[PDB]
Amino acid sequence: TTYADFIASGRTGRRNAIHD
Amino acid sequence: KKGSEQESVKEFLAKAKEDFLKKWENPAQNTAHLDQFERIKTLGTGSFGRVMLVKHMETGNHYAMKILDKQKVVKLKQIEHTLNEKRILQAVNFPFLVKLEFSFKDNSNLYMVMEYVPGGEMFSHLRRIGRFSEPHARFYAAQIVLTFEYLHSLDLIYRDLKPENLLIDQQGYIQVTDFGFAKRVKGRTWTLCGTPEYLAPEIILSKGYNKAVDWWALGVLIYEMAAGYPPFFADQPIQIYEKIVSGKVRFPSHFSSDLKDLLRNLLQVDLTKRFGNLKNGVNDIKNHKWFATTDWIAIYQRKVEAPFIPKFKGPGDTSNFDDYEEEEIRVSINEKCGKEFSEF
Ligand SMILES: Cc1cncc2cccc(S(=O)(=O)N3CCCNC[C@@H]3C)c12
Ligand SMILES: Cc1cncc2cccc(S(=O)(=O)N3CCCNC[C@@H]3C)c12
Repeated sequence: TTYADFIASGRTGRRNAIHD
Repeated sequence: KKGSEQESVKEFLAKAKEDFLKKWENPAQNTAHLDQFERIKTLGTGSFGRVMLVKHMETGNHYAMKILDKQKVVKLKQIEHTLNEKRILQAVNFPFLVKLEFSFKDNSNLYMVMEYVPGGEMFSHLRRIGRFSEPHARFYAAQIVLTFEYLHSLDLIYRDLKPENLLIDQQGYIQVTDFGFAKRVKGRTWTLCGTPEYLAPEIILSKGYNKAVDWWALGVLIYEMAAGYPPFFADQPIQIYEKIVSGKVRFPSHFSSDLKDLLRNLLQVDLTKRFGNLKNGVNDIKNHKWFATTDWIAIYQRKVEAPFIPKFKGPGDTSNFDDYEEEEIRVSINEKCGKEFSEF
């Protein structure tokens, strides 16, 4: 399932902002 | 349809603008000092510094103090964004925005002292529970709709909507924090900033953009709340960006047909078809079928019982936040970057 794919991914923690 | 309700909103926003402009043109500066505060615990971090729970010694009130290291802000080229953040935050006043109580600076750091919001980040509660029901997600989404109605009326773009930046108060309502990328601009702006999962296609394609980016992000937020995962995810930012520009979204099987219809209109790649950016403005969103049971005025007045109220065991309680490593606050004997932060 898509949710199972998400929780095993590298981005489930707090996400930082990007910038120039 | 224009009616009495729409006229009352217009009058409220006209008076709010007058109030904002008086503070915008004459910003408050240097309204406290570090040694008026006892530092208790770190509640959160970022790239410029940290946020600490503090106690104001003279009143005994608790506050959240954001600390920014001036040299780190210069190194990362965030001088102008930091000036925007403070000047905007001291001027706004709305029930779902965190209140800035004091600001000051010293030889090394910039400090912003805000109201302490004890319920924790929506992010934490969402990852734990998995997903919110449609009625639960709609309650929170309504608060953000009214917030963006207010902010955009003052010529502000917010640019960093995500569950990490929304805190839950004692009554179960939302407070928006982090105004690090907020800007007051008439016309288009061009900076590449925000969070990869939430970026609108016009930002990625370097096209010049306006307030419509905030309405895209609201589409991303609603999806994530109702699904438990964002519509565009991958392990690497560049793979995320590819998905965003393609204009292909898949909805979970359990999304109602009305939610799907709202999200197709918020997640519109083409600017001139995107809800929030058409002739009827915000009213295309407020009048959509998904929001038919929402009493907008009752949400504003905070008279709706929240679906979730976080557990709070007395003032000063931090159990709804994670633990972090405690660092000493260093204050140099020489003044750093004085000219750059003159107006702060
Ligand atoms: C706990 C807290 C509590 N009350 C007010 C706050 C105001 C701003 C930031 C925080 S904070 O959460 O420490 N914060 C910044 C660190 C990065 N994650 C985003 C998040 C909203 C507050
Ligand atoms: C808001 C702002 C506010 N005050 C002074 C400024 C001086 C230069 C640039 C800006 S700025 O617009 O922040 N800026 C730089 C950041 C990247 N985008 C290009 C643009 C010209 C200022």
